[PDB]
Amino acid sequence: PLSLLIGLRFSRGRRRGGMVSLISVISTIGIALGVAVLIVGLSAMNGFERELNNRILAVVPHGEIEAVDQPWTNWQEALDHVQKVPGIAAAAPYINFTGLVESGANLRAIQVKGVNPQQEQRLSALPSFVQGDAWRNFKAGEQQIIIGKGVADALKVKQGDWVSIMIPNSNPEHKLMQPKRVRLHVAGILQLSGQLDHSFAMIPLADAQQYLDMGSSVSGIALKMTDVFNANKLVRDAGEVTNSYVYIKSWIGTYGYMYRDIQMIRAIMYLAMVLVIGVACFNIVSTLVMAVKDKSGDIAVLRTLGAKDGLIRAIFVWYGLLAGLFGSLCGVIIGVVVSLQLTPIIEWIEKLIGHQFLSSDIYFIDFLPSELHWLDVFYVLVTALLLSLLASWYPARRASNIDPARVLS
Amino acid sequence: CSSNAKIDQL
Amino acid sequence: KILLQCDNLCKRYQEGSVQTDVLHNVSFSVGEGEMMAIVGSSGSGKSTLLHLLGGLDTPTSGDVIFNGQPMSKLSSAAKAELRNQKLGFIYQFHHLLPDFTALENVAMPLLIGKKKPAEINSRALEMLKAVGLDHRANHRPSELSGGERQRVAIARALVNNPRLVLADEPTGNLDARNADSIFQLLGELNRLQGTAFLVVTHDLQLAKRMSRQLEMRDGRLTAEL
Amino acid sequence: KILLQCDNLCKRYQEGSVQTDVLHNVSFSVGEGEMMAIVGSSGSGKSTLLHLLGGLDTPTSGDVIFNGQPMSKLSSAAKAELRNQKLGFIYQFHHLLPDFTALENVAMPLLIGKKKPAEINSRALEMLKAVGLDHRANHRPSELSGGERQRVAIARALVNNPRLVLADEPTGNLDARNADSIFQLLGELNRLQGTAFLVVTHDLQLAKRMSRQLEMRDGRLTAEL
Amino acid sequence: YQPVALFIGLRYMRGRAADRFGRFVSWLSTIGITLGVMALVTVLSVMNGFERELQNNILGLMPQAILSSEHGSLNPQQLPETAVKLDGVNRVAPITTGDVVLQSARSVAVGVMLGIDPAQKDPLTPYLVNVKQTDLEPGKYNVILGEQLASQLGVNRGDQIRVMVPSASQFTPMGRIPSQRLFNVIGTFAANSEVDGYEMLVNIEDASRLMGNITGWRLWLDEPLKVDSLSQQKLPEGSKWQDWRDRKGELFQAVRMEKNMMGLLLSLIVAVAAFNIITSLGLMVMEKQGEVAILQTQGLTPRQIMMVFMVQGASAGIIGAILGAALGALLASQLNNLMPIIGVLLDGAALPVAIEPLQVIVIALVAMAIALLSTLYPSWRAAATQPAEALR
Ligand SMILES: *C[C@@H](COC(=O)CCCCCCCCCCCCCCC)OC(=O)CCCCCCCCCCCCCCC
Ligand SMILES: *C(=O)CCCCCCCCCCCCCCC
Repeated sequence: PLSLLIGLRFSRGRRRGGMVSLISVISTIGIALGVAVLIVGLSAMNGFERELNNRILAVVPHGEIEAVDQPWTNWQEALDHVQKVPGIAAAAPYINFTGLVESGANLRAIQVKGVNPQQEQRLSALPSFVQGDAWRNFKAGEQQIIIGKGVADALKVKQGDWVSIMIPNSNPEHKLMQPKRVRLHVAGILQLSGQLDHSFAMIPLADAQQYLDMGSSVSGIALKMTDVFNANKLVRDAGEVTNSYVYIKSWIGTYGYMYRDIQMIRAIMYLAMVLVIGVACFNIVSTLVMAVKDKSGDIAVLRTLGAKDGLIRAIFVWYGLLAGLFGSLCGVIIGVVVSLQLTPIIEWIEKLIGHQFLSSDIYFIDFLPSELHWLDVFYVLVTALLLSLLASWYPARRASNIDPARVLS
Repeated sequence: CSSNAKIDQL
Repeated sequence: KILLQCDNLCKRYQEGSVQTDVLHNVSFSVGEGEMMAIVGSSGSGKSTLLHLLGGLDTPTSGDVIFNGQPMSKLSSAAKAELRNQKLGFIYQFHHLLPDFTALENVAMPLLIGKKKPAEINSRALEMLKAVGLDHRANHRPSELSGGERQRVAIARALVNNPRLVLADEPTGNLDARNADSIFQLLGELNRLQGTAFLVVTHDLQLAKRMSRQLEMRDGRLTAEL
Repeated sequence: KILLQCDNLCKRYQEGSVQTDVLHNVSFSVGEGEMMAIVGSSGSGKSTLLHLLGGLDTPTSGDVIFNGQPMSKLSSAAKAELRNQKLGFIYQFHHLLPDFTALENVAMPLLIGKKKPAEINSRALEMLKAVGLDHRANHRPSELSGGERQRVAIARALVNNPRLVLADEPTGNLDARNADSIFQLLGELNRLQGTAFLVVTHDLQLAKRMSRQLEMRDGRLTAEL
Repeated sequence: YQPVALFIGLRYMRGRAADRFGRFVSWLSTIGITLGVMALVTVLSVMNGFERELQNNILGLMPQAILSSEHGSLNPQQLPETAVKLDGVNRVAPITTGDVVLQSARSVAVGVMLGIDPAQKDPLTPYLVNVKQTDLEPGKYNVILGEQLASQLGVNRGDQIRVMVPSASQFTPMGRIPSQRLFNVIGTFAANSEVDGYEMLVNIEDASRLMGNITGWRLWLDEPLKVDSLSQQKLPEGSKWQDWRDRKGELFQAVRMEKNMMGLLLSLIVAVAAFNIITSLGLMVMEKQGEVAILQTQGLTPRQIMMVFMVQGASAGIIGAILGAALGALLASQLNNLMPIIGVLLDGAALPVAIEPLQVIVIALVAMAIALLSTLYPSWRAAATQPAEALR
């Protein structure tokens, strides 16, 4: 069901000349160089957002309600008020301990916290990233400790080794008497994405009360919320039921800057590829104006046969789209074989240069993911065709004003 | 990335 | 009873930054079914005379009155569909599209005017049977001989019942034995629907076959010279 | 004593499964100041012969010795100096540069030879003065007539005292009254400076103004075959 | 009329069409390189402004390189300040380093010891919040803690802490005991950076480490972007080059890897624009095949006719890189000067810019190189072909 505006101009592109066979090769390569890299460019941006909800957002609590330098003697009634908040899923207490480890003539910054091992699987995905066989051995009364992956590289210890950490004394008077060192044995290590490997440790809540020589008193209250895009309003109203004012915080001020840097690339890479396809559509203009002056005899034939102005103008519109559609669809075939198989590609370059990039020290992760979305394929297809239609519209207006009586008809 | 500020809110 | 009324159509052409009058005070009457002939020298302006009566050039002095409608009052789009089923153009420089075949080349006026799809392969293949090129319809004109591809453009415009065919040297690039095959076919269309056509050549041999005998030399004639 | 000694120029360009000869056993002799003419059918090799005397192609069988210097021993850079002031080429297909004017088109061989600027503004305009195109020096050839722009390429190569003016159909697309007036101008260079030229055409009536009226019929010339 | 026989036949091949649209088609190769440079220098200018402010708050507050010995400490009487004349050094100051650990009545912390001389000028002195530099007396053991360091430790002014050195420990035959003394605090300074959480100002004369001498000398550099380039120069004997690459060797190295990824993605604009020269000149030869055989008949070597089409592919690269660098430097400097023209960003951090003059010259020579190597293939096809066997 071919229409009249497109016509039968598929056979017009099968021209024969000199070096014109090489011009058609570069015209579909340079216009696909900005399309095939934009599909794999936005694939890694979706992979960074997918790994954030499983390795970053699922391992830290959202809302943190601490105490302003005071031991909470009535923290049992505060857990019932935060649980009935319309928008808070669960709640669990935690005690912050600012201690270090001194084993093997080294110095590492570790942040150990006291969480209940029976209630840690209801607010965060913390024990789902342990390299050990199980984690149910975290009972009360045997001095357990579990460290990260970035601590064992400096201490050179494995599962079953006794280590000595620095535990501060909770003296009521401001004085120093002696440092406290308690021998603890590790029962396996855990791995995380790229940040909380050398500064993460956990102790049970029943084993943390004997270090402060207290009874039943915690310091902070952790929680988990359903919606994560609004983490500033759910923390303010949840702290107005315990006392007058406490120190409130969230994951926006310490981990929420990654969403600003991910969305900034989408506002830059998509803006940069406008100028890439914009200078790639100049190849269509250089082959459309060149296709007018040599084939100007066939334009004067159709004017003598009784063609209107809209018919002789729409010929070169669909003629310039044939060189663009073959190059735009050539980037979709490359865009699905590189994005779906990116993990054998990035690892292949790192083992031939000598040094690998994207280290797991201050970055997000160590590997490079790619989550191909079919909605972004339709967005890049219409964007490459909208610039090709704007580039072929202006030579189509020039070809509609050719005098048929000037050329020898 | 490389654009960090480290600004907290009490 | 008049088809085309031409009076004082002086055409000026820029020849060396000066609008020189190559034609001046031309008077030519076209009748319904009349057989006329135009003869002249190569340079008198007989080749560009078909462009003034067709609508390709601008009538800067005068107006061509075709069937009682002046083409000067019509717009650019109003002269498009008029030159599809009422007028025809036959040239001698072999102005055929090499991308299409011989069957789709003669069906090109049937596709512009938005005709029916059943009428496409019903009035185009029968014109090749009259000339004698129906067995070479699915062929390319670039690989043909000299006199075989010239007969395709003769019956190209004779597909949608024309009224005035503006021929320009029809016996240009074919043999003399095949030159009379398209001339015996043209005598049948006046007995079929009653159409007229004028023939513009240079020699005096094939011009005497028409009824009205008149010349055209620089637009100056009274009776005969 | 002699200008060019041609001896057994057998050439085979591309055609056929095996390459066939369009010129064979050609023993031509060009003298200083003598007038010759070459006639023949268009396609026999009369147009492809002129590429071998100037040095544009490799003959691969025989040697072309012009003024005692064989072109086979010279390189491509050495033939550029030979084809600047010793030979000239005049064609018929209107191969002129449309970007330049008529004055700067005839001064194009005067610029590649690294001449002084005093010879640029003196030797160029005197050639259009002789042919009668001095008032159209600062004009574009794209807006000229048919016979006006054809006379530019006739006096284009005659600017640096040529010796063998190779002409390929000088009477191509211009007026017949203007066709012999440049031949009278060509017929005056022998008594002022002294040069030789050959006119290659397809008719005997326009080649009767030369001394040694020869021919070329499929590369087999003895006297008048 | 030009005296050069090669550039005379090309001044009319770029403006042969006196139309409103016919002149824009032949100048399409200029805009492709102009828009490719101005989208490269402007974007890399704000990336250099991020690296400029990162060094002024981290590397501008810590010692970059220390000239310490390989046998432990360094005697100041053997290596004075007159025999340390190296390249890039403008000021030599005595300093000591070392990994230390805090010990307070509430919690512990991490940090490195930074012993300075109070009789010399220090850049941390405007950042001292009501703390005089003369209070750091030898024998008093006064420690000036940081803003973020004392905020999480709970140590205010007029308190007493304990600093232990696990690295420089006395290897006693009876066991392993670290050296530690009693230390009191005098104040808290703030600088609005990240180095305040692990750096304190103590006296230079201390007995917590080994041996009264120092460990090395603090040196300042004019450009700290090339520490690895000057790491292989002539050093005096009895010394070991220790730079900041042992601790901060992955932070400032991470910024240089991001410039090789953004700068290579933006280099695809001139890569496609270099492919436009092959198509603009590849189609120009085939439509001007009759003008090539005229120059061969009038007299021209094929070596010089290759250079004719080289100018058409190099004229767009010369004027395209100068105009692209002029508009690229004007957009970066006038970005947030008069009015925001790129959009109101929700940051509010007063985004700076840094235009390096050496970076503009190396970028413009790249666009003049890839535009010249892509011209050799359309220029060779117009010279390797036969003048008479092609069309006439
Ligand atoms: C931390 C990130 C982002 O860092 C930044 O801050 C980027 C700088 C912000 C730029 C703002 C510019 C504002 C003004 C714009 C003016 C434009 C003018 C245009 C002309 C009018 O670090 C990064 O840079 C992330 C880099 C990620 C790169 C990912 C793509 C790499 C793809 C592989 C390379 C191509 C391979 C091709 C193979 C054929
Ligand atoms: C700051 O927000 C930390 C970001 C950590 C990840 C930085 C990744 C930079 C390189 C991104 C490459 C994307 C394209 C990959 C396919 C070519």
